[PDB]
Amino acid sequence: AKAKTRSSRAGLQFPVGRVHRLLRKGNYAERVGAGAPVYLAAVLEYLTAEILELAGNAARDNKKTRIIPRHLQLAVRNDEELNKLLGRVTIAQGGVLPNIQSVLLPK
Amino acid sequence: SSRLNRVFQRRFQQDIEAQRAAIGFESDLLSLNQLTKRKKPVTFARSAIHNWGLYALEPIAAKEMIIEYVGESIRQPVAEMREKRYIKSGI
Amino acid sequence: TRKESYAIYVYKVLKQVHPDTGISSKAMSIMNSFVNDVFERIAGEASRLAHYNKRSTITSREIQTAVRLLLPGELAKHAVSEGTKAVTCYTSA
Amino acid sequence: MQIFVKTLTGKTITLEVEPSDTIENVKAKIQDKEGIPPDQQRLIFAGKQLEDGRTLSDYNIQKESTLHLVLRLRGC
Amino acid sequence: KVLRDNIQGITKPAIRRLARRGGVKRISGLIYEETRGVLKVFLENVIRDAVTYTEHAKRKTVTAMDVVYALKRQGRTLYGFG
Amino acid sequence: STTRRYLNEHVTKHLLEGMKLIAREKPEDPLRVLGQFLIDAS
Amino acid sequence: PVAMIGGSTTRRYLNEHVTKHLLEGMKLIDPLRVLGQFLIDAS
Amino acid sequence: SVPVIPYLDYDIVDLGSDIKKPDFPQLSESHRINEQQYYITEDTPLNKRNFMYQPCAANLMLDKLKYCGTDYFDKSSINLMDRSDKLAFSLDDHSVSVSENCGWRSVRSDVCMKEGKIYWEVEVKNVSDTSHIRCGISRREASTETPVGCDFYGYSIRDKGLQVIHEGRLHTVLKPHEMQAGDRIGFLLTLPSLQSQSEQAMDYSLKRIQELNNKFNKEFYKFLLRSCEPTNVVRDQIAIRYKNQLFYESTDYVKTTKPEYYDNRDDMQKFYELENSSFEVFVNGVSHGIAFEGLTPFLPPFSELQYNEKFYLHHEIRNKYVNNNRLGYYATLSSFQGGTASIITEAMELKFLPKDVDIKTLNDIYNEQIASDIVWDLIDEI
Amino acid sequence: KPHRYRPGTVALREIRRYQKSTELLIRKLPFQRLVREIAQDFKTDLRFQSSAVMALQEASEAYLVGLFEDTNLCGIHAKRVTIMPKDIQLARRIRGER
Ligand SMILES: C[S@@+](CC[C@H](N)C(=O)[O-])C[C@H]1O[C@@H](n2cnc3c(N)ncnc32)[C@H](O)[C@@H]1O
Repeated sequence: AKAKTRSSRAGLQFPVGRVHRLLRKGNYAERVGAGAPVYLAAVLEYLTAEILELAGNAARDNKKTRIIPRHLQLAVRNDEELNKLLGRVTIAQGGVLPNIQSVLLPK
Repeated sequence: SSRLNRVFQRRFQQDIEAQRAAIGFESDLLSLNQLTKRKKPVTFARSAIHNWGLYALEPIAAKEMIIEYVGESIRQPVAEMREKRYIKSGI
Repeated sequence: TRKESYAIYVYKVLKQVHPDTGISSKAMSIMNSFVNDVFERIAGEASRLAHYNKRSTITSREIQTAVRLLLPGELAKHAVSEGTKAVTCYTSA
Repeated sequence: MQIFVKTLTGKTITLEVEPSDTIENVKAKIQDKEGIPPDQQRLIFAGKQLEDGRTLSDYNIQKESTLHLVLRLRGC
Repeated sequence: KVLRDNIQGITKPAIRRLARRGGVKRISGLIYEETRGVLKVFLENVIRDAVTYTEHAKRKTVTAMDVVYALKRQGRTLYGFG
Repeated sequence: STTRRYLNEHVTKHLLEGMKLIAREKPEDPLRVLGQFLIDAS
Repeated sequence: PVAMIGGSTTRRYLNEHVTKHLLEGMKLIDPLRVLGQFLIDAS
Repeated sequence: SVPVIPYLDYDIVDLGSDIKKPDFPQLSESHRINEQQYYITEDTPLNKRNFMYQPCAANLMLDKLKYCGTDYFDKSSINLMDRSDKLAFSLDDHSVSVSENCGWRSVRSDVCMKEGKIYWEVEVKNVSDTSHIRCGISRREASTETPVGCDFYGYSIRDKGLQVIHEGRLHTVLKPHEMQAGDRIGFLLTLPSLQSQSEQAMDYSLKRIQELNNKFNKEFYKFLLRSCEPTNVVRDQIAIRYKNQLFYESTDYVKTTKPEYYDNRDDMQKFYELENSSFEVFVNGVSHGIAFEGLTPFLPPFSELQYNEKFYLHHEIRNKYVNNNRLGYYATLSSFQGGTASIITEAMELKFLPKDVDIKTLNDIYNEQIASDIVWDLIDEI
Repeated sequence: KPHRYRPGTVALREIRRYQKSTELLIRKLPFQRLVREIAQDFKTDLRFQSSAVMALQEASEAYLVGLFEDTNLCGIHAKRVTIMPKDIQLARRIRGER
């Protein structure tokens, strides 16, 4: 794609300059492989792409252009396997998933 | 199920965007729509309720977009000619 | 002072899936702090894993066993595929 | 004379060519209109892939036909 | 000044609104003091770990990272404040 | 519509004819010619 | 003046010129002869 | 059931101010054709949802009514209310001109053709093989989005050969001739008298109440059609504040089927046609014959104004088949893909003017529209 | 007799209203004055960052809501529609908190 700015060479958006710094001044292990931050930036970009895609989808389905945290909870919790990765976490300012247990409805 | 689709169309902007750099011009590389990276499997066949219907080939859940309606963009006057002409030929 | 964050790099991916939308700053601080969690969760697990086997290098092979552990189900298979596809492009070019 | 070089996903172009033009001459005109290099272009007419050295008359290309263009984006 | 019994400011509608949002339909009147006896237990732990992060930094102000780190520690990670 | 019924039956025909008279071209005392046209119909 | 208050066409000088005195003649109103004079009284 | 809307600060004019009380038509830069910038109106209302609009002016002397109806321009010209949203005209030549990517529209000038003889010319600027126009005549019923001629609410002629247009059909009944960048078409429209109009309209009112009426209630539609007067006005025109200005909404006429009536004489469903009508065109002065002679009679019983058929029947009450002084044929113009046509108003800007004493210029009846507008509303002011 | 709503059809409205909005559900001043009380027992003279009272509030109100979802399941399991304190103390006991 390019030859400068090592993320350009892998053709990504997430930086491999910042990640490769943060894998050595974070004390995860002694010597960080030079392939390693690339693969790590590839996984991070993929998740940030997947969670921004389902967020944006639920923003047009509520007629709004930009994305507010209420959309991010709906993107995560309505998903089957992004909710499971984010199971214990709590998104600030981010509502609840609407559900009502069945016996609470009238009949 | 809908995983692969959303990653399939993710590969199309992983390809098309590398060499669109000067031009530029629409030529079918203009994202090659939006609202298509979610479309569904859905087919058409002989309907129980009319000649031709549309069928969900996947167990789609509660509030989930199937398909955008596509066609021509025509104004209200030219609609009324077309609304009568097709019926004049009996569509 | 300069206090780095992933503000732009999240924006540059928003313009790649949904090129017409924007993002509120309160829901940018979430994404800024979502990636900083998955980073410290993957590089964490990929450093217990280079130490049980008595290595002292975080290769790119630990980062894919670490992703095949943390990320569940179909996020594992995809993030491996988009993992290896982006390290191959690095070495070749 | 005028052609369409209507590309695989759904949109059309409008070129001005001669029937005596080479396919690479037409592939030059797409590149002037899209920047897409001619080596990554395949031009398809009646299902037949047309060759760079051949002309439009050779393949019975007529006025206002629809040609098919299938780019191969490099890599990665 | 030193205060006591601010927990009755966590008021009876503001317990039932939380209850409504969590999808419950009829609330026994004995709940409204039980919940104030759960919310005091939760807030005790989170602030006790949070002051300890502050105290360690030789600082006198419980910043937002401390509350986020105290919540991350007990397995209740909070996205939103850094 | 009782006040309407009377005026629109009798008055409107020659009142509008005198009113579109001054719309063609004005004299500097048009109100007199408005008076003058109403006498000629009677 | 009140020529412009009834909008703006120059042929609607009538709003200044004729209208107020005729309506004051008409709003008292019956044959056309009394209205024949009620448009004379303004001059 | 609603109060009269009160005035505002700009509404009370004063002697000195030279501003124009209907707030000016804000223009928008459309395109460059005929070496001229033309303009679409951007912030003044258009006629939609079967309405016709008119800028009202707060008239301070009036008591029951607080307002008067007003037109914008000084002489006769296009009213900008019944036109399309891409229909551009410039303050230089008053030629209507759609852009090259805009289609068959229509634009009506505000002058009504009710009775007598009216003549005017229409200048034609840019009529290419790619850009077209359709000039002619239409009522208030003909939708300004479609071009005139698909219906019995308007008639026109083509540009090349002047094929005369009705029901969508193209008729070569006149002398065929083509427009160019310099022609000008004149219109000898001979009309019946309003007395002759009133009797043929009253005849259908009698011929429709019972004559084919032997639906679940046929007395009330007969009662509405008793209550069907030839020249009497029923107008519900109310002031409204739209876009920070002040305007009227007037009730408009709907589309309906063909007026047919069984004359027992000739044993055929006869069409209603006006008396002694003539549609003659000038082509740079030369006459071309009579395109149409059977214009529709419209005045009460052929035009249905907008009516609340579930509100009024249940019950004080208005009527469908009324007059509102806007009733009749108008100076009608169309444009296609950049096709330009300009309307000429006064005798001084006419070149081929025939010598009849019954002919009055287009500006003349406009003044009679100025004459009619206030004094009909003064009668409704009591 | 006026328009009285049946007992229950303001609950199932206040459910669907509150689940559909995101705002904070405990008034900010009776919560800021609660945190500063409980923080007194560990240090005296603590200033709180304005954000770090919000940051406390956003996690406590998402605990109780996550508790009342877990509570109400026990009620329904006991063939009730009323949550009682023998239901809170089961959800806490099963999750390993008390
Ligand atoms: C919006 S289109 C749908 C296209 C239609 N499914 C087809 O096969 O062409 C309108 C058509 O739906 C059909 N339709 C409308 N209502 C229907 C109904 N209640 N049952 C069966 N067909 C119906 C009519 O035949 C009409 O032509």
